[PDB]
Amino acid sequence: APDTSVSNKQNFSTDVIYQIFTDRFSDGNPANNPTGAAFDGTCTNLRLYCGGDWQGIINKINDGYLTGMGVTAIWISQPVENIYSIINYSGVNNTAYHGYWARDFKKTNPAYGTIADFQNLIAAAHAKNIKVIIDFAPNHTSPASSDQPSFAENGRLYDNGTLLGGYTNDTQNLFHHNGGTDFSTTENGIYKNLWDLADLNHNNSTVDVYLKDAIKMWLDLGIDGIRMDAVKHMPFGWQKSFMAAVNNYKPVFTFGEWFLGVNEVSPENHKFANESGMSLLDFRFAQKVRQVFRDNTDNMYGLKAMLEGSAADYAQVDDQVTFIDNHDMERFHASNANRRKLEQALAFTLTSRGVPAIYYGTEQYMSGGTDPDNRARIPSFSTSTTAYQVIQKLAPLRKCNPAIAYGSTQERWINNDVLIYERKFGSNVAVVAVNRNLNAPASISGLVTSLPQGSYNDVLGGLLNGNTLSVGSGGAASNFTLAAGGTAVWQYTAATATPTIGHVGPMMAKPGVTITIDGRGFGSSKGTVYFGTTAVSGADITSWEDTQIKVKIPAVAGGNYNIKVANAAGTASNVYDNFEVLSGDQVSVRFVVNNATTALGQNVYLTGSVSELGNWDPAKAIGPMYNQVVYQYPNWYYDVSVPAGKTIEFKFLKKQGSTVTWEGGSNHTFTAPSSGTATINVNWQP
Ligand SMILES: OC[C@H]1O[C@H](O[C@H]2[C@H](O)[C@@H](O)[C@@H](O)O[C@@H]2CO)[C@H](O)[C@@H](O)[C@@H]1O
Ligand SMILES: OC[C@H]1O[C@H](O[C@H]2[C@H](O)[C@@H](O)[C@@H](O)O[C@@H]2CO)[C@H](O)[C@@H](O)[C@@H]1O
Ligand SMILES: OC[C@H]1O[C@H](O[C@H]2[C@H](O)[C@@H](O)[C@@H](O)O[C@@H]2CO)[C@H](O)[C@@H](O)[C@@H]1O
Ligand SMILES: [Ca+2]
Ligand SMILES: [Ca+2]
Repeated sequence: APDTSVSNKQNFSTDVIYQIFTDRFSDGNPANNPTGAAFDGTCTNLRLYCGGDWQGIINKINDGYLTGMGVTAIWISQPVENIYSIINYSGVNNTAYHGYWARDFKKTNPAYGTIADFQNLIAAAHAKNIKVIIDFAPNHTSPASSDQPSFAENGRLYDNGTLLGGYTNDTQNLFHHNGGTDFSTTENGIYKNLWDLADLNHNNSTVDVYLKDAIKMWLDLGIDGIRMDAVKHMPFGWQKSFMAAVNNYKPVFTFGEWFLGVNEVSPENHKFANESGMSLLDFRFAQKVRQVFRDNTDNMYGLKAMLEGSAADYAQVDDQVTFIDNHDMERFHASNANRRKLEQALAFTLTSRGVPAIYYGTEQYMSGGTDPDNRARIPSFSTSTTAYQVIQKLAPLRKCNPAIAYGSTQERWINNDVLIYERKFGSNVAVVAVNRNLNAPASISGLVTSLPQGSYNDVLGGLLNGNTLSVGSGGAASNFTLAAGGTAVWQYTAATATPTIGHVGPMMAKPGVTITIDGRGFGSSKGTVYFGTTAVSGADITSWEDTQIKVKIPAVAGGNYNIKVANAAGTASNVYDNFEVLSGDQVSVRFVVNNATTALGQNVYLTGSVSELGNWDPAKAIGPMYNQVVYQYPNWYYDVSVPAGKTIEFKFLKKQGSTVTWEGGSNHTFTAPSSGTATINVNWQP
């Protein structure tokens, strides 16, 4: 199959994701609606169940609403079983309508539907070329009170109907009993509870194994992707070990939520995206898009900088999921605002690098403050709006113009209010002009592009006041006036003669796993795939087409590799980097070193004998380790993903900048568990 096929569970870059709050979309089956006090069929009370379900979704798929828009993937609420208690939060009654209050990850939330409902969901979707994504929220269970066990469901956790345990009398230590986080530090928000939610302890093997098993079911259920909740609140290492579980089994595109505020740029965030095994919701993109197009607290120069920066910061920028709003922010559209802004931001998003996500109702111009005001019921399924039409015209380009899906981004023209950018991939080009100024047109002269000589009609057909463009030789455009609030898309497509890799997934796996290589110009005859200098040909290459190749990772040493491909003629492609070859299956192991005192600005790190531990390369040591919560300085700790059942030699180090100090003595040693977790505790050797 081609890269664009619905069967591509590894690449979403050519897709357009439609984010749905199940409960708030469409009540296809009233029979499964909660009753009594948990229910409000008028959906006036935004904290109760309104009745939205899977059947409703299926109906919307079948009646052309989503397909009509050009949407090719839907992202739905966490489908596992939620607690049934109604929680009164100081007068206000609250239900688990959101799906974030898990009780059993092996069962469905019956308000949404049955396993059978879910299966039909996957079927209808698939039938219409739509991929399915779910929210998965393994950080916690539900709201608990350790000394008020009668509160809610005490954060109880079941394994397919079997009671594993509760928040009160947690002798098994399923949960954390460290208090509530003040979000003050990263360590702090990982090992404490989030508000009153029962924090799962991933270091407890039961918990560990349980979630790894739970996700496999859903995987087996046919899901196309995972959206991880609160990744900034779980252990990094655990999460990676979790990723390996998915990839080593049945890989699917996974992306996590790691909130960024305005003007926030976190290096922790980049590292996680680059090394975890998953990608993230592009908060940096969102925040900036809003500042520029919505709040007007930043200009084009600001957008441009986000674009160039993020391309540098993320090893796989094309894997970040962009959006203009979601369930955690106010709805982009403000009641009294010019709709053009929302239209422009959509256009921008749809034509920019990443995996675009559309918050349900956007195309309907829904307004609404923060939770739960941004979660109202979709008021109508009209395809007549301008936003509906914009998506309709643009979404499909991601499938037909790889410049949009995989191309680089380049600023061609810029001022405070205007932004002209080029997307390029192979023989494909896309040119987008945006004029944020809703009151002033702009004189555009000097625009130079990669488009072939000729005239180009606005892909939006002038819907947002775009115009035609005239490209002379040398790709220089002749002067034109860009309308106030103007938006235009111009493009050029053509066959790519040379093999060009546009994407790879998964990005981390053990040998023997099949990965997917997307792009163009691979030709029809099997060529060769290189992993570093290692050549792979013949049988291990399970499939080869012009746009997609499927190959098994060779049994090479755990490490980071560069991928490249050669066609049957020996022509090589561009390199795709940062691919991680796991040492084998992984386990999450907690390392603890005692009495590792440091000076200010000096941190302890971990290194060792496997690629998972950086192979003795200080520049690749794990850390800095933690020293507040679970263990107190001068005792440091850290949760790490390691090859399972392997005997590993390790050492700790103190780093300051790039200056390193090694632990004295001989290597510490240990053997990783075959499964579940473990805790190694040692003393720093001077
Ligand atoms: O001429 C090529 C030139 O085009 C763009 O420069 C624009 C500039 O952004 C506008 O603000 C205005 O000054 O017109 C210039 C064209 O004369 C590119 O931004 C620039 O890098 C490139 O050299
Ligand atoms: O919270 C982690 C913190 O640990 C390290 O600082 C030590 C410092 O070296 C000691 O002299 C002592 O005063 O306690 C500190 C930990 O609270 C790192 O130096 C620091 O950058 C890091 O954040
Ligand atoms: O370079 C690989 C080498 O790294 C580590 O050796 C350290 C040693 O432990 C330190 O005390 C200090 O002398 O720096 C050496 C770095 O060359 C591992 O201990 C060793 O096994 C490994 O081969
Ligand atoms: Ca229902
Ligand atoms: Ca946590």
